[PDB]
Amino acid sequence: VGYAVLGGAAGFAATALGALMALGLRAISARTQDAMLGFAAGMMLAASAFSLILPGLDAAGTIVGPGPAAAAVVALGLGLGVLLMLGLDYFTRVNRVWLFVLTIILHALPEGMAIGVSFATGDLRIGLPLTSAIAIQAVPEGLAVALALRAVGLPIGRAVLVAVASGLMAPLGALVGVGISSGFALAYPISMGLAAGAMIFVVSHEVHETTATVGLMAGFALMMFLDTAL
Repeated sequence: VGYAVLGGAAGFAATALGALMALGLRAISARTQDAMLGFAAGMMLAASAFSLILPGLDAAGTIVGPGPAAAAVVALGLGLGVLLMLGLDYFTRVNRVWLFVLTIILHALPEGMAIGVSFATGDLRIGLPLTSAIAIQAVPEGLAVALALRAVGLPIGRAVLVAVASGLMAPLGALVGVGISSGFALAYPISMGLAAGAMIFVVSHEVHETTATVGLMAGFALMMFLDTAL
């Protein structure tokens, strides 16, 4: 649980840094924003593929067996996660700003949850790549969040403040992750699949298409590297 708390803290720190760069930038081009959001989306997609689905398939493979029951566990967890983020996306001037904040929070939930779930078995080979990747994507997402809050009408100070506070969803999401992943033996792969599907829904809601494609591939590739090296 401690390593997951440190991971969520790294998420909030990265989001805070990216948010603080907006104090100096104030505004950015559409190509830069699309490239950053595509980069983060690719990092999150490949993070769902290689850092959540597959390690959960291995864990359920050692808990249940090599048969299709493990893939059934992970897959059902994934469907439950997609259904969860779908329900959250359905059931939910200054009001528009609040809606933007809510969208940011629901975006940042499955990533903290991904950290906490990934640090359930204590394996650094599972948690470290996903956590580091979530910080690396969290910097441009903090920047884009602050700049987007400034473009809608908030001063750059208020926007950076709301962005830094939006980074607090990663630690809370991590506590939820270790909460749902440490109940029983099957809770770990089910939670891996759940976080994977939740993040796939979020990035599906987050995906000048050429530039965004350059970022998407650029950090899908980055991400495969992080999973291979760590």
